[PDB]
Amino acid sequence: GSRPWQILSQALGFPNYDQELWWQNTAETLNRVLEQCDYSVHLQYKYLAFYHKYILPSLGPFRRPGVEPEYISGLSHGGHPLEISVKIDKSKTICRLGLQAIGPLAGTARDPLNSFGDRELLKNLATLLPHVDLRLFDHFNAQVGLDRAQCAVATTKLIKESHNIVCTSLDLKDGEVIPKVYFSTIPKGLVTETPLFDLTFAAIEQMEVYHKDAPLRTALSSLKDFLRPRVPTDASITPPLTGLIGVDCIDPMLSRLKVYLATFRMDLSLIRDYWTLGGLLTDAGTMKGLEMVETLAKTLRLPFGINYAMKPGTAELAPPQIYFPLLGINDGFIADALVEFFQYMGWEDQANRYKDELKAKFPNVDISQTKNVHRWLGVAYSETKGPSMNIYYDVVAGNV
Amino acid sequence: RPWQILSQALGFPNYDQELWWQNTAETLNRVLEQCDYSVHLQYKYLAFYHKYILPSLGPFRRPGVEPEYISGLSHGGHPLEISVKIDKSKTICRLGLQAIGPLAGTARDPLNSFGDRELLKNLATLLPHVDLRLFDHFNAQVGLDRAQCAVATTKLIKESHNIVCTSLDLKDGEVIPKVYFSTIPKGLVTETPLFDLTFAAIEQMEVYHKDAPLRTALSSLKDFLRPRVPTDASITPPLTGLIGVDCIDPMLSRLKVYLATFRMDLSLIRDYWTLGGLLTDAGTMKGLEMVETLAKTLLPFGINYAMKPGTAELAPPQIYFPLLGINDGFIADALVEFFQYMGWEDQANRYKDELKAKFPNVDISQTKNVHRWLGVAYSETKGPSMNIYYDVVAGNV
Amino acid sequence: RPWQILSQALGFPNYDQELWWQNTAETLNRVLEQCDYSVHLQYKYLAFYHKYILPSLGPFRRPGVEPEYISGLSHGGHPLEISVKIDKSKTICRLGLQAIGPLAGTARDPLNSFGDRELLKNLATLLPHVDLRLFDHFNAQVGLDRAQCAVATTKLIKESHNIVCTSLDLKDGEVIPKVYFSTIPKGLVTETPLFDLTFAAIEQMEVYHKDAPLRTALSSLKDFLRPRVPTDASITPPLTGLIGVDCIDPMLSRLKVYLATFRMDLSLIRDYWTLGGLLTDAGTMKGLEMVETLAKTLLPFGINYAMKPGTAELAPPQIYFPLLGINDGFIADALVEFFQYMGWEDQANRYKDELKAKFPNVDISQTKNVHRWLGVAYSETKGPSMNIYYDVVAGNV
Amino acid sequence: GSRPWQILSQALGFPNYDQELWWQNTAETLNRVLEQCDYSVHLQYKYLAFYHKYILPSLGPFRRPGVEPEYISGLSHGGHPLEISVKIDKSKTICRLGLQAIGPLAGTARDPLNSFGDRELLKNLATLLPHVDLRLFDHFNAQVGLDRAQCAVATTKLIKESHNIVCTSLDLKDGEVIPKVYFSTIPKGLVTETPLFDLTFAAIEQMEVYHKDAPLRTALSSLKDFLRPRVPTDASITPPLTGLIGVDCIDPMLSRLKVYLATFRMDLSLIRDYWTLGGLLTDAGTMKGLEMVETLAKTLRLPFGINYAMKPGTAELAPPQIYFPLLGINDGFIADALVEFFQYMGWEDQANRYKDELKAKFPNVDISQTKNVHRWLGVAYSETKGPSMNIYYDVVAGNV
Ligand SMILES: O=c1c(-c2ccc(O)cc2)coc2cc(O)cc(O)c12
Ligand SMILES: O=c1c(-c2ccc(O)cc2)coc2cc(O)cc(O)c12
Ligand SMILES: CC(C)=CCSP(=O)(O)OP(=O)(O)O
Ligand SMILES: CC(C)=CCSP(=O)(O)OP(=O)(O)O
Ligand SMILES: CC(C)=CCSP(=O)(O)OP(=O)(O)O
Ligand SMILES: CC(C)=CCSP(=O)(O)OP(=O)(O)O
Repeated sequence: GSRPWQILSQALGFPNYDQELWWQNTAETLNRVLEQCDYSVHLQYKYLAFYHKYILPSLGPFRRPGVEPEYISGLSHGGHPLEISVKIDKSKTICRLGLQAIGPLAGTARDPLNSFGDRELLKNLATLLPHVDLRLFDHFNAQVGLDRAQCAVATTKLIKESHNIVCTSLDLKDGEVIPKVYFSTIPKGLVTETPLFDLTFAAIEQMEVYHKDAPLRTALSSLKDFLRPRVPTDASITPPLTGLIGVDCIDPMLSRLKVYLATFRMDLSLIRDYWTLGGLLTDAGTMKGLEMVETLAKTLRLPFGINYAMKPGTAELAPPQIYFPLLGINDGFIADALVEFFQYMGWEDQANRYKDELKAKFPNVDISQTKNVHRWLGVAYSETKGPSMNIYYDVVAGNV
Repeated sequence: RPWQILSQALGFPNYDQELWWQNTAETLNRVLEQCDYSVHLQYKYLAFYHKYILPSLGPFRRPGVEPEYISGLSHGGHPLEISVKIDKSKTICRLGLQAIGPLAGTARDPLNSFGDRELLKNLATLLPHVDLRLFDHFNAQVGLDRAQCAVATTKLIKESHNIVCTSLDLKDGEVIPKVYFSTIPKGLVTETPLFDLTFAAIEQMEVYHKDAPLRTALSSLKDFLRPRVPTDASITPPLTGLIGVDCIDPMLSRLKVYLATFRMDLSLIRDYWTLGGLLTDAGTMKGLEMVETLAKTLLPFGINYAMKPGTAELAPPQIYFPLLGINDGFIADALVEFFQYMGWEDQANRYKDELKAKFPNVDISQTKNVHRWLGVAYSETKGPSMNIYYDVVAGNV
Repeated sequence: RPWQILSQALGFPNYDQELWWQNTAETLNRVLEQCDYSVHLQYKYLAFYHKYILPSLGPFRRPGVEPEYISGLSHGGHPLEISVKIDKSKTICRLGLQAIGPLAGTARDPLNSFGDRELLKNLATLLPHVDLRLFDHFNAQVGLDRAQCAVATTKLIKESHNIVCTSLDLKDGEVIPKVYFSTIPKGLVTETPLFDLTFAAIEQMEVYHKDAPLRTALSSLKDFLRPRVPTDASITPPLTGLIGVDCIDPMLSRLKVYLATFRMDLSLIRDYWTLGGLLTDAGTMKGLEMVETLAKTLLPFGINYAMKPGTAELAPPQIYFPLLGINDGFIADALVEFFQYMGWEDQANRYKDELKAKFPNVDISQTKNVHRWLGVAYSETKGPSMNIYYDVVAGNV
Repeated sequence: GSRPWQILSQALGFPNYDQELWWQNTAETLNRVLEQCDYSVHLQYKYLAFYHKYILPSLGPFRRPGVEPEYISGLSHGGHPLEISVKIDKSKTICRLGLQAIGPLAGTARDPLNSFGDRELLKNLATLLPHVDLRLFDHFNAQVGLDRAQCAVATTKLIKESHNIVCTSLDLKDGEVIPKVYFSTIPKGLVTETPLFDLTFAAIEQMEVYHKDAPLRTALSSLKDFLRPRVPTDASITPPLTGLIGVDCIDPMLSRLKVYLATFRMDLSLIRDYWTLGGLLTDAGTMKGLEMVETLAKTLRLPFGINYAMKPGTAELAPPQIYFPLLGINDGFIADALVEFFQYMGWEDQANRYKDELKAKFPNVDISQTKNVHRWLGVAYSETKGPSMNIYYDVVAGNV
């Protein structure tokens, strides 16, 4: 074999069998994705070599028949802590990895919520890459992380696939790796009996960048005003709820702060509410995006996601990105739906390639028979940037 | 003896680790013996030191092997001190170190930003009561990105290329970690006043927002400190140079603000000790007499103001006197005197022979590096205590 | 207690290591206590077990986690046994294991060819008197390449996918390693007779070429064995199934040739014990009485013929009786009787209560897996001894 | 930078600073060598990725001003345990790595002769590559390796750069890695007070393959007859001497057994003696090779090497390969000499490229000013194969 994923297997081997299995169920797909997004051969090697060295050991054991890990991830259908996404727009497609870095004691008494692995991987990325910044990670780990006794209590109140506090994504963009993290607010909520809204914004308002950026303060103030009468005021875990805080692991003054809502109910009137922030936003751009999202929902179990991204130095809220949950829906149907949507958008080249490229991404499964390979679809509209489509795959479900 | 047994049972992953052991483990075991730790605790702490501390210490600086990272914790550049905390009843052993990352002091890690947290992570899975939330809070507020670390290394001596240090109290039968964060790099690189960036980091703590007594304590301390430390960006000691916390539940953790200064005379002892005349009670004045006597009987001076959630009132600080450059035999004789003055006759009688036995490779009458620091304190609750910091490597080479 | 102290001081790198400790360390500490090892040696051996053995043991097989490699050393597939060597004066503790490589039992390492030597390498830098030359000699003569290992796995049960095993004697205050190499895989894959490949490997040893007495001993043994083991390639027990050496200076090392057989009756005990009537002295006959009595009082049977450089004459072998399937309480009562017969009254009186205390989680009256083997020997020099092999995991779950 | 050596630095980083330094002083050169030998981009990645993972940690500390390792190698001028060679013939050029795998206690009381590192690396290569075989390694480690007390004595009788028992080469051929090892006989000789000839052949005659291969026995018998009256009969370490035994780490029945002589004296009458084995070989091929070697020596401190390679199933001895030592001779001169020799051989393409490619291999040093970059030149003639030129470089001396 002389494709990059094969050459790297040959050159590098595996320290253990779980890493081997992770490679044999993910790396071909990942190489295919990078080829399909028009990454040069040299970036295909860069990213696959990076994946081998940094990501495979972070993925822990490979859950399979007869071997049941101590730690079960909610990132995927089979309990594997891995997802692969593509972000599609007019001009280009970029690849992103999503995971949870599993510590060697994760899911046991010494580490019940897998509290250490993601920071360890980030520290290793910090000596690898000059632009990686840990300050926001550490701030939120301080504010929503829990001690061992509190993690043990959280595990009594959570199903096994939700024994987590954090997760990591890595954008493979511009020849670089750009890490981002998401912290769950649910375990602190449950353990402290504090409303999720309160502990989320209490955490955000202690950021150093919040204390010296009036615009971010103003934008956050606008978001709280929208969310306060929509999310619970009490301590309950009920929808819509503020379930994740996201940061970029870069200079705090440039990092996007994200507040992620989780909810089960969605219709056209809820879309509009979320997208326009209950009529706060009315410009042409906003309204053009709304139409797009509506059209997507017509064309097409996990909660929906609504993610409000805010950047220091911007006072006004933008529309959120909306996450459609696709678990349990047929992957052939979804592919047909995505083609239709791409036609609607005028992205005729994406439309013509989507199906073929999908089958080629997952050559060991019949896509037309699966319902768990497409797991999420995010849709976004931007200023100074256009419309975007994020497609999240359960790469392992696409391989076994 | 336990240090020898563990060496036989465990060996060493590499030669630097072996040299570290050979230059410190015998001394540690002696200290632990002298302090009346049981044999099972001597094993406990020495096994712990082997597995967790040895790899954290980096290379062992020695003739012909100049490491990339040089520590200001000792005279030879070694990132280790062993200290004792003495009161009348008992003596407690403590380790002070800098956990050295494998790229420390090179362009990928100019200020050794990662090794202490790595060590602390291993402790959090070892020990049930270790809590990293205050670490992570202050690492967020005074940590720097790579480019900023690189700038700071151009404006600071080799021995000050650090942001954090770790201490481990070998108390009761537990390991109790604490950490200090240095404010200087961030202040240098941001050209922010140390006073402002210190108190900003603290005012953003979760516990500060939760606890009215802590807030009251800190406003008295800012009042006291504001006029005495610089208002602009410079490094003009006296200055707020470190922030210390305990790696415990944030609500129990002491918060420590350390001033560094190069001037101490009777006027300034009085001023630091009493918070400018704020504290006038007999307990305070008894501690002041102590400190005055100590200074009569005998690196910047240190003043450490410590506060706890729950308590609105400030207490006298701990004062640190550097001992570098002063004969170690004179120091011992002076401490015997001072111990006699306190009425700690048993500590007076054993101090000098037990010291010689800690450092059998050296002549304490001819050395000037072995006692590096002395800290002195008085609390209403616990009473008087004295902290003696040894350059264990200098006491073994 | 030392096993608890070391757990507190060291923790665990991973959960499998923790489960190994939790299922074996308490028992080990008990054995070491019962054998009158000092506390400092209990620490020595337990610290060693933590650092060197735990990572060598691989995953801990348990419900829902089926490892890729399954060991024939115990009933649950765990690659560990603890054994005692009892004589009248004293009792010695020994560990038996298979060091599991991280790809063991998969296509990149089908017969676990590498983990034991890796462990042995770590011991050679730990311990001054460890010598790997006989290891390397027999690993050269009976080891296999990847493709051959893969063929052997198609012709052998899961529990026999191994070429080597390691034992560690906790003797005096030292760790003394020995290893056994299995001849079956090479014989299966090469379709060579076990007898020929066994004696070929041995005749190529450096020490064999150097030492005329060893050569004399071995020709008597080949004479004895040639007619009793197969001449063609088959696996027809009785067969020369293992070669054992000590990891010491080749000139001191015992060379052991182990027969495995499924038939033992009074005729065959006599034949194996006396080397077909070759050994007729009173010492031999006294040992035979012992073995006959043992077998009256109470997996293949084992016969281990041991030879030393320097000695021309063969000695009676050690005979191994498997105990799998027999009540552990009956076994204890039978051993008490047999100990009384030997006049080891002190061992008779304490054997059963000390056993229950080794394995407090089990009822020995209801178990059949805990005693796995019994070995018995008699030497002119050292006298009678008995080796009892426990499935420590089975005694703890 | 988008060359493979740069991309891999970017993707992989370094676990420690010595590995970083090894990379910054070797990897560019190694990439250049692979490019120059017409290795595809995919093999350039395969080998550089292999080098990063397996070789960099094996190389120990990077000896440099202010940092003096405990273990000093004789493989190179600066004490670095690394060499890079090219084997040149009519049709092709292949790259080879030579090293000593340094253990973490090498050169101290627990490991005075660096006795463990090379086997550890080989075991890791054995799970990486299906064709790697450890049986011959283990045989010779058994026969010429020493216990710790014996290694400590050896170190009292050897200069610091000769505190070794073994070294490893890795041929980067046909898209694979083919390991070979060389065991020194000197430490066992010194410690046991045994003649080097005796302990060399005693070791060889105990090989399992020797016991079942009459041809190898016959060929060895012919070599002993040649060497017996030429090398010492006593225990002295004097020339010519049998100083290394070499094996290939492959199926024993296919591995070439090598006996390496070290000597300081060489002239045309000694060349002929070694090459023809004192007149044992007289065929046309032999005599044509002799002429080549003579011509090379005319065109042009370490000992010369003479390496007799024997394969199971061949009864007759072939001519040895002859190693010319080049340390201390000007590297510009050597380059001019090699061009002349290549012209003589009719290898006009090699002749025209040699100088330019050399400067391009070592872009941070002026080659015309150095005398330690070319360290050895081996010359060989074969049956079923032709003439060969092996050029060994002190890559670190070419970089600092
Ligand atoms: O996967 C989960 C689960 C979940 C629910 C049922 C399952 O069987 C497994 C996971 C719950 O909350 C989430 C919330 C999210 O934002 C994303 C998720 O993937 C999950
Ligand atoms: O490098 C050495 C040295 C040696 C001699 C003097 C030095 O300063 C360094 C190495 C001696 O024997 C060899 C013998 C060899 O076959 C190859 C070598 O590279 C060496
Ligand atoms: C954790 C989940 C399910 C979604 C967040 S992705 P995301 O952070 O990458 O959002 P972007 O597409 O980067 O804007
Ligand atoms: C010189 C340094 C790093 C710190 C002084 S704080 P300390 O912890 O050593 O003193 P206490 O333990 O709090 O008594
Ligand atoms: C069942 C196995 C692997 C070996 C029997 S040999 P042994 O070493 O355990 O017996 P001795 O120690 O030599 O008395
Ligand atoms: C160790 C030394 C100096 C030379 C031997 S190389 P070598 O084994 O690679 O010989 P080949 O060119 O492979 O035939």
